[PDB]
Amino acid sequence: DARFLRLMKFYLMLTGIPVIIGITLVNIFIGEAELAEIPEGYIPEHWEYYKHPISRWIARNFY
Amino acid sequence: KYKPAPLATLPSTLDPAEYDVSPETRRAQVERLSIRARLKREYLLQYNDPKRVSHIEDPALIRWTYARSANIYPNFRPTPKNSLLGAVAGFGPLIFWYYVFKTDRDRKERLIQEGKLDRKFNISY
Amino acid sequence: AFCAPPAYLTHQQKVLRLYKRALRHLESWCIHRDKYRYFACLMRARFEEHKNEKDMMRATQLLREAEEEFWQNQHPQPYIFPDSPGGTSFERYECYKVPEWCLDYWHPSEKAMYPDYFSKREQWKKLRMESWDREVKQLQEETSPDGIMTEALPPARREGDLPPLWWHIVTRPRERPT
Amino acid sequence: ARQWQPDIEWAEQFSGAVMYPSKETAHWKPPPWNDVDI
Amino acid sequence: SDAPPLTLDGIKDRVLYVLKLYDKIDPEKLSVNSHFMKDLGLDSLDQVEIIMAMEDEFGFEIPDIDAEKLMCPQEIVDYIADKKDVYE
Amino acid sequence: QWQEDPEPEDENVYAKNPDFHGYDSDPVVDVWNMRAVFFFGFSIVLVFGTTFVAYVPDYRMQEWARREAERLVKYREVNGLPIMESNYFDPSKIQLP
Amino acid sequence: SWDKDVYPEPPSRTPAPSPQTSLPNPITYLTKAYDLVVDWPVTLVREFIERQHAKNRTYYYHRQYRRVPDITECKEGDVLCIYEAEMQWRRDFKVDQEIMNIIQERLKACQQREGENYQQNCAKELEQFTKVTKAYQDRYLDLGAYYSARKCLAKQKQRMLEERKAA
Amino acid sequence: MTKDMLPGSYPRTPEERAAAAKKYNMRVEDYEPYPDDGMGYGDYPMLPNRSQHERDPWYQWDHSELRMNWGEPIHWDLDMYIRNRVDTSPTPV
Amino acid sequence: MLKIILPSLMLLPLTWLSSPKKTWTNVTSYSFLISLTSLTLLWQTDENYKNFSNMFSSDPLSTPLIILTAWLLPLMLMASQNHLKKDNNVLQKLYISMLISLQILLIMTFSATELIMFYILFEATLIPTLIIITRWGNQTERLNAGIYFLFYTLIGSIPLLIALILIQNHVGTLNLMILSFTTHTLDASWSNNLLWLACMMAFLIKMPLYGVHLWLPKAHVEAPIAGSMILAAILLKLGSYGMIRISIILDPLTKYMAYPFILLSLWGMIMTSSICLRQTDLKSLIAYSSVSHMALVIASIMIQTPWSFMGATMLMIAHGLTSSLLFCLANSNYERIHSRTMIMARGLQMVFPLMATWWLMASLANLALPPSINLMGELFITMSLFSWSNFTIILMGINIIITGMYSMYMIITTQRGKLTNHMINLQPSHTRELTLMALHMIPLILLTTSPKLITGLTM
Amino acid sequence: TLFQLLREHWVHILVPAGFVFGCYLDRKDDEKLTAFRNKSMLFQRELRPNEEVTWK
Amino acid sequence: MNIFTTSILLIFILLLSPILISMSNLIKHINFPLYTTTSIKFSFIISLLPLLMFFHNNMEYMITTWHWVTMNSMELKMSFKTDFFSILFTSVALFVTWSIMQFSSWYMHSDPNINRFIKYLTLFLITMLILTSANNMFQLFIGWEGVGIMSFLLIGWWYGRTDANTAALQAILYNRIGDIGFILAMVWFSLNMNSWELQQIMFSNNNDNLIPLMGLLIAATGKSAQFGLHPWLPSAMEGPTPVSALLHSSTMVVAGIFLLVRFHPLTTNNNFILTTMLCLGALTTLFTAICALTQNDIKKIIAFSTSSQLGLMMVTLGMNQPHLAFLHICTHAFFKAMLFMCSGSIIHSLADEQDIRKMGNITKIMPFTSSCLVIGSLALTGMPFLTGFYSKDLIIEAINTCNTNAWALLITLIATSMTAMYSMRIIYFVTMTKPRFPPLISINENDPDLMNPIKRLAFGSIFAGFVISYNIPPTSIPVLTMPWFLKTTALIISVLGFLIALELNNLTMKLSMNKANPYSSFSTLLGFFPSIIHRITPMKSLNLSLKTSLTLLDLIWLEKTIPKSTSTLHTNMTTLTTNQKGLIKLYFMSFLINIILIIILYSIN
Repeated sequence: DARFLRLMKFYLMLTGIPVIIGITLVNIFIGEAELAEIPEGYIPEHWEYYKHPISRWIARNFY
Repeated sequence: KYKPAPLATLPSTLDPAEYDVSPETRRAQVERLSIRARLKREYLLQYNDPKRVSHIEDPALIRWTYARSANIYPNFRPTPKNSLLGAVAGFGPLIFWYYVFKTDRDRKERLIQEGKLDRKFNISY
Repeated sequence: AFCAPPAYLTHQQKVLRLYKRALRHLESWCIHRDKYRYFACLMRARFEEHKNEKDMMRATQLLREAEEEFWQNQHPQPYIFPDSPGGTSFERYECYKVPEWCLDYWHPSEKAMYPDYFSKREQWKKLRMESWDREVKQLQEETSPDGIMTEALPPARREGDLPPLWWHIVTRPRERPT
Repeated sequence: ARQWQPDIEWAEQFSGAVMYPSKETAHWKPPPWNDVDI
Repeated sequence: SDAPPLTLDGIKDRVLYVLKLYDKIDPEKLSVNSHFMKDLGLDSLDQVEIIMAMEDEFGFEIPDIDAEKLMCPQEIVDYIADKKDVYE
Repeated sequence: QWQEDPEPEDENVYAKNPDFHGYDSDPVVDVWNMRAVFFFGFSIVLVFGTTFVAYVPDYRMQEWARREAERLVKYREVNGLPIMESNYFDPSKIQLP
Repeated sequence: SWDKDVYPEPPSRTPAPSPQTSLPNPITYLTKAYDLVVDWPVTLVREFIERQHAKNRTYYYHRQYRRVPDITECKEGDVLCIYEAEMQWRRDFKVDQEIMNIIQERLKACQQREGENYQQNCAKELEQFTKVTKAYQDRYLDLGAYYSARKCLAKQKQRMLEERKAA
Repeated sequence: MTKDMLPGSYPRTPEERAAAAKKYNMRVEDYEPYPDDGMGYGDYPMLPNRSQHERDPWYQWDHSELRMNWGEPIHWDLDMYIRNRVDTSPTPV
Repeated sequence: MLKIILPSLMLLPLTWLSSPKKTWTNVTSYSFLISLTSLTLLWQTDENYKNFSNMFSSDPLSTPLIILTAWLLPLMLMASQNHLKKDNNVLQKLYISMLISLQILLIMTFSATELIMFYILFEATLIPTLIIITRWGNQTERLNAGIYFLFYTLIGSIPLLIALILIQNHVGTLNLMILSFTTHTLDASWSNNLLWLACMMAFLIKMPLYGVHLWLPKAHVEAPIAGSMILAAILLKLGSYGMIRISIILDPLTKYMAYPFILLSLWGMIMTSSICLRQTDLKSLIAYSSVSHMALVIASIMIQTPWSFMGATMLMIAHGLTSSLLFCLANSNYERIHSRTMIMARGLQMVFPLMATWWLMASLANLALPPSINLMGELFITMSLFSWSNFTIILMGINIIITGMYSMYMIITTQRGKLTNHMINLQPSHTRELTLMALHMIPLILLTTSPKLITGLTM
Repeated sequence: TLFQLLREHWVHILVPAGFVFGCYLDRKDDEKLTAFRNKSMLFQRELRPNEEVTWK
Repeated sequence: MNIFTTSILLIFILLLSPILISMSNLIKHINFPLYTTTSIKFSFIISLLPLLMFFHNNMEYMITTWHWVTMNSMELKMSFKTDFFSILFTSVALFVTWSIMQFSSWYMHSDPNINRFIKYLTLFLITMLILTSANNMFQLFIGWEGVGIMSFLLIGWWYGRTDANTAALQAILYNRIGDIGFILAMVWFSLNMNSWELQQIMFSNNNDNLIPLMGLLIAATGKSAQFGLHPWLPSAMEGPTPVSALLHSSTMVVAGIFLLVRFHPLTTNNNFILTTMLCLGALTTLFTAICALTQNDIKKIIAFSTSSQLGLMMVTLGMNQPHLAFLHICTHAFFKAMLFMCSGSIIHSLADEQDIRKMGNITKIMPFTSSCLVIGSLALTGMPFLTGFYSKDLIIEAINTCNTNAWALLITLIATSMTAMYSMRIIYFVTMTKPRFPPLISINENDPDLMNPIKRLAFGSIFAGFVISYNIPPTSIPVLTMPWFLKTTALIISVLGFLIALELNNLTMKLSMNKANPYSSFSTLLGFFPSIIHRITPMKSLNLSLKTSLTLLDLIWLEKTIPKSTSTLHTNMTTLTTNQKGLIKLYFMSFLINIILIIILYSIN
């Protein structure tokens, strides 16, 4: 049981420590965008309708 | 005295059949102890055999599982009492809750279409 | 528990069972010990009729009358013990009671965590495997060929051998572990 | 332990001339495998 | 628990201590290897009354199928020791 | 009696090898099967998929619908319209029979 | 963030303390100590976070949708106009549900800021809430699981035929 | 197990009643089955309807929570009459 | 969609062209990557439903079902490993091939633009589940169970074919959004009533309610663990996706044809919860538990409330993960003791501490925990049926009483107790089995955390 | 570079190769359904001069 | 505003901390009972801050931290309404759990699974404080069934005891019927008011809420052990003593009161459910005060004591002083957990001897435990200006002054006289008389780990009823103008019950004959409700399950009708079809008959 609990916490923590570190670091350093009106003569791109920058990156780079 | 019940049974020490016993009943108790001794010695030999590594295959538990699972339909005989009581227990409350559901929904649909029942704050229906 | 019940309870066994149930349902009723000792010697003033009864039909009739009196005047909640069935702690310490076959499935790290005890358990298993082939041969020759077989197992008739059917008695876990 | 496999009593119920017998199909002989009748 | 474990000599001294407090027992006659029926001459009630003495002495329940068979202080000490599971 | 092999006994795989993880009885294949299903199943699928699920934006249009509801309630309370009309489609646009 | 046109909160009208007793109240002393220990590093961390957000500051826009002809103007059989009107009605249905959520949040906030004596200053919020629940029960009540612009149009035509028969 | 030691049919003859008694490891004279009402019971032996609280507590059992023995015939309502479920123990009144 | 369908089709040379030592690790790792690439369907930033091609569409109700198919494939291929540790290589690869092919066509059935493609890949499940059940089943009655499963589902599915071809030759294209949007109301006609019964009877057999519930416990106690998990956790609810998608044709007739199926559903769920109080086989107890939890969503899609559809879809994925975890625990107990009777194996918490915790979490999600999706779905179905009729809540209250009683009856029977000590062969719990129930339960905990994904078709 | 390691690890190509082929055939199917492009009234926009196609 | 929010989520974070530690590998390294009692001590030190600022300024807060998930119009915002009920019960519950962890660190010393035990108790306090601080009723269900699940996990702690598993099934069953009533009221409220929280559900006082108030009555019987569903609470005395002392004495059982104390503004405008809850709590108070008149297990006697006090809280809740009912909760918890902890101190000093007929002379054997037992039992009885008087005297004044039933008056005054009688039973058969314990006297109360939490609950029971009834502002109408024969009548019947039980219990010291009358059979044998209900409901339920639902419907007749009838029909059709004799004469005669049939079909067509 303790081998399974050590291996589950280890091989969950192996991804879950730098992912949570990356989420916290991108929320401190980059952070969310504020909302603003659409400027005249400029359409938005399809990543510009979302407010979190991880979501903006994966919208501009995968979908 | 203490009246018996199917749910609160007579104990064997207060039972009248324990006090007027016969030598054939005592021979039956000796044979019951003999068959319990034979089954206990077989179980204890299979318990304390160190060559055994698997479990105890219980034949009476296999018999009880087989009788509760896959003997009931091979041992069906269609009788009128079983047919009438199974038809009542499989059909009766469907017509009963049909009458309950159709009466309540006819009442609700009639009161909605007449306007007596009001949904005041009923947004998620 | 350690001995075995018979095929039938005798008249003396049922009379002493009524004496035991009477002298615990008394002190279930008479709570103070002065009332318990006065009513217990009143129960001795009640046993004195049953001493020299010679018919045994009238003794079984008096047994039925005393048993009906016991079931009429019995306590609704009897006196129970912490170690008795129906009690406060009847099989309470079953968290300890994990038997000796489960120590075979330990990891070698936990087996090296206890060095000498597993070597002595290897000695006990060697005693098992060198005693069983003469233990199972003893029961098939001390088994009577007649139709009556009792519940009590025979002892070690051969000198230097263990009694038959010994492991399940000798490796029960302790009733008060910690 | 093992999975159940058919036995003699499971293989012999497919071994008749017909599967489901009746009062008139009980006398049906199993046919020869070389299709030749003695 | 907070109760101490029970030695064999302590269990023997406790069983002899209750057994010398019975009224029809001579304490000079009473040894640990004396039979209740033929060596101290007691009756059928007194053996199960010794059993009730062990009941309210040691705080546990002796079944009557063992309690009919128990007839002498040495195996009542050994039965109480084998029920409470002490190593000596 | 028909010719059948007897029942094979369930041998103790923990008595065979101590690091038995539930996989095939070769222990190197068993250990690397455990590492492969833990790194490829528990590590890069549950945590990365929970990250992708938590950073899907505006799922079932809820965040945009809340912002457009705030803008619409602000516009209706500024221009004096009632906050929701009873009929959605316009009765001037409709054609009654 | 917080905008008072859609979330009108009345401002706080807490009284002055003026303690008559000579014993000082422990709540104000412990909250000055709580501010000086806890709130100043928290607002310095938030000042660092807002400084980094103003350094790497970007903008995102609210999505605007052009209005298509609705299902009263589109033609049955013409599947594309029906789908455009159906998704326009589904966007308006989602924003109608969150408008009902806005009035529900307003009702809960007004009842909590009014407390036990909630009726005298929650009468206007309950009137606004009963108007929007009457509008929603006229709009999307009993439409089914597969609610559509066609089914909402059928409900609205049923109510307008009922009002035409009553008038 | 085989089809012979597995249950089946109803005992119509006393020799197959004795065969079913030696199947179920019970006595021949004590073998009272369920009545043939077509309910699917068949050759299962009807024990008296006493729960497992009413058996001897201090005697050591083969199945300790069931208070049963190995090879003793398990009651058809044993899951009904287990120690977690309904007791048919004798009440004081 | 084809990035989920076609590498799952390319899992077949991964099975058949690798070493027999490495089939399990390559197929499980790449099927977990199939689930990782099948998380891509959650990109709904609008209520426009995702239609990748004219072949396949993504629906908000069909996407937790599609992640449950692609997530249920490695959970089956974990659980088949010590089940097939003694069989040879070509039968092992045939089992992996039938499991992968069942996953491929279940993905393709859940992505259906057209309802006759849905029928083709709806009746394409009937071959590989029968291959799993009637070859690798461990008891005698697997032939009868396969005949029962195959013929219950085919005698349901033949008038589904009749009504689908009749609806197609009546109105045109059987595309789901085309027949959502261009359709008309159905007149109250008796031929339309027989059309209702013909197009509903396949799903009314596939979700077990009374009259036609009896193929499920035979094909669960005679199944293996992968066949039992597929038949308890997504392939039973393939017909529930069909019962959702059929009813948009024919919504005006359901408000008077609904009543015998809700009646049979509610009294079937009371009587199957009552069945599970006295059951010998643990796999049969979880099977009739699945019958009761399917009779709930039979009542929930026989009503057409949107609230009912959210409680329906929440009950779909909660019942699939909970019944898959419970059947995996039953397979673990069957692996230890080589029997499935609950009575003969008690007190297992004394030797398995953390398997008692997974037993507790599975049966205490079967008993519907409040932050879990089980009481979330059942409470929304209770809301919708009380909107349907005010007198129906006593029936489902009696059902929730007896579902608490059978769940804690199974806990108190097979986990707590005296520890039956006649078993040496209670070997300790595998790292496979513990991470298998961890990868069952941790999606239910994360689904409890984020329930926005599971809201279904209708909000 | 060993032949046994290459023979037992060429099988890891196929499901990434299936992923690349699935994405390629999905983007090939993207070219087929372009008869409605910059013509729906929600997204009927004047085309910006840096592009000739509004979505790809 | 800012500190008032983060104190209550700091209480929740500090309660989440021993669960967060116990997942990791620190649990084999730190002193987890001492860590958990330090965490709950600092949680109570944090929890005295919103107590003090609510005593100052009287502000009731609605805290929606996490917007969880939005469905149609219903949002399910995770929310923490903290008020007169939630702030006071979180402080009293955290103080009493600090006492329970410091008691359990000594009492569970022999059990090596004390980390799992204390993790289950900490998870129970997470579910009880999320019952306490629930605004949204999905959180109220999260509390309402998390306490029953942790009740199961703490009552089945000795896994091998089948009677403890029977009590586990009884607790799960009666909490499940309470869940059915809560599901009923919850589903009606979400239908016909479109919310679940207190800030919109309080507007339904102008409607007809009789069916949800009946559902709250069923939930209150489910969680408060009333006369539909009482026997889970005296059967709950077979688990551990901190389990039955925090769970089944103080915090779990008052949740059925706490539901309608939370639902004060819906209870008031309905008058039938007030009389229903008044009558049913009065019948509960009589039955669980007449059960402990001759009861015998010590935890069972104090279980009937807390069931009678729970029925008296339902009496005042149906009398519509629910603030006074909550005052009875927050004053009752201290002395009732003290009486449970004193009973457990006697249990661990006399080696689990639970019957009162083999324990005695405790005021000369254990003087600390006897002094804390007489302050706890005296606060139960209602001597003046204790913690029990500052509720129970005002309870008896409200009972005398409101429009209760005359039989409810007589039955509640008789049951509080019986409360004085069962308190006299504990004092007479535990603390008094010449001793009755087994003769090996091992006495261990010199541990300060045992000495300090009983001192903390005794200082709470000497200084808490005055401080709560003086710090709390006037939240109902107390009327003090009553006649003086009706004003001191609680003290009159308390001293009258003491003297009547003294003159009754002093007769058993005298040498006389004991009579087994049916009144003592009714009192000793628990009023026959578990015997009659717990045998006739499982026998009819499982007998209908076997002989109707399993065998008769599913096994034999649905199988006889749907599969095997068509199998028998097709088997009969194949045996009547493929039974030809193989002659070509018979084949050609059938050919001739069908050729004549084709000719006849053409001639009619």
